[PDB]
Amino acid sequence: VQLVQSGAEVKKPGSSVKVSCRASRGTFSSYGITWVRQAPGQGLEWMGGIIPIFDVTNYAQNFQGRVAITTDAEMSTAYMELRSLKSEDSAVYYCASDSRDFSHYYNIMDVWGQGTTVTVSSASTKGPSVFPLAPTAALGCLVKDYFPEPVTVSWNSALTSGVHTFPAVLQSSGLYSLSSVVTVPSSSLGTQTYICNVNHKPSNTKVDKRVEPKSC
Amino acid sequence: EIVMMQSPGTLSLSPGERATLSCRASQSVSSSYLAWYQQKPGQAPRLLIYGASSRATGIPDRFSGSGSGTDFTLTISRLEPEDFAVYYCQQYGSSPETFGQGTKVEIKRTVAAPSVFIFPPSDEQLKSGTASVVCLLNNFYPREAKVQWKVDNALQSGNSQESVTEQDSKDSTYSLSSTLTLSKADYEKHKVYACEVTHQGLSSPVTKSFNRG
Repeated sequence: VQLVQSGAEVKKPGSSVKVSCRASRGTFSSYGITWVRQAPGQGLEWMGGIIPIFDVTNYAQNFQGRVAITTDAEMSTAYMELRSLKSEDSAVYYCASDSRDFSHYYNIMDVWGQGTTVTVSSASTKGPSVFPLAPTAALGCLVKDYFPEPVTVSWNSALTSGVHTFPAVLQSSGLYSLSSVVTVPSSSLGTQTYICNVNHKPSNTKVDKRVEPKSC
Repeated sequence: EIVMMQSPGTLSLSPGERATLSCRASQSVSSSYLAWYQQKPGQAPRLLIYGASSRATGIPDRFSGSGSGTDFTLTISRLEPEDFAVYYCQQYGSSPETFGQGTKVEIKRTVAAPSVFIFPPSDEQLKSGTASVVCLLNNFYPREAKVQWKVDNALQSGNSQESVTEQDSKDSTYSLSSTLTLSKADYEKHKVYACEVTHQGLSSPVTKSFNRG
């Protein structure tokens, strides 16, 4: 018994999103479904749920009037529709149900969907600008102003020890930025080449940046 | 509505040690409706305990819940490597249903001081209209660290962002990058760029800085 959620979505402010949550077996007919979201870096937040034994659907106050939770006729796919989207609604949305639907009268939420990322933004696809962070020494690449996530970085591809590629930060401009750094021996500089390899699949961007000692 | 308060925010233990996690409700919860969940990075939560003390299917008996009224506890009798994760309690005795803010169980190790590195905006980026100054704190423990930016020794705020790696699976340390972003015009109008770091691993705050030019 798994819950299959629909895939990731990128949405503009003011638009609407409908996330599905399909049961691979059984229905939600006895114990219902609950939806929960999680904003980047934050905790879990209840959005609402169906409770069949009371014949009600409950919603969290912050979303009343702009959220609908429903199911299909056979009650084996459930949906959460969230309207008038704003950028604060960017989150991973989860559905959860009860394995007895394959006391404790309620959905114990022991079966969880894999989550659906919803990114709300007026940004358009944009590849990053890749700038070297010139130099045991440290050096890196700054991978700036891209949308949407993700990018990948490696340092071709010998070097893996001492590499740190940081989580991206969302800038107020609505574009992402991150840095990837690596520490190396001071002795190696100008005795060994260093190049960061960046990919942004949604744009069609691949960049190979040499990172060289500043030599005044 | 009922506020769930978890403590401590971060529990730092060695593998094998017992973890006691607390969840306090702002008013009395019926016990029948108190649950605990575990969540690892980039995975969905998974239920550990429901009804305050009943263990979900297939959950190892090292996890146990207890408590009643306003006061609930999740105990992990000995920490296995896969148990380092974030734990949430939730009340569903009322609506809205609410979650605690989470407790992260992280690996304890000995204090390590960060290495601090500063990178001026790259010459290439200064062809653009923006300058990013970057400060690296490499391989430090504990997680708590303060990065303060100063521009001509004016403390900055509102204009930096930071990011931290997950605990390293080999040495249990963290790394952190802080980025100060300015317009190129603002970058040109000032001379001294400093990043001031404070970490319990350091006798006194460490400053790396440069002068533009």
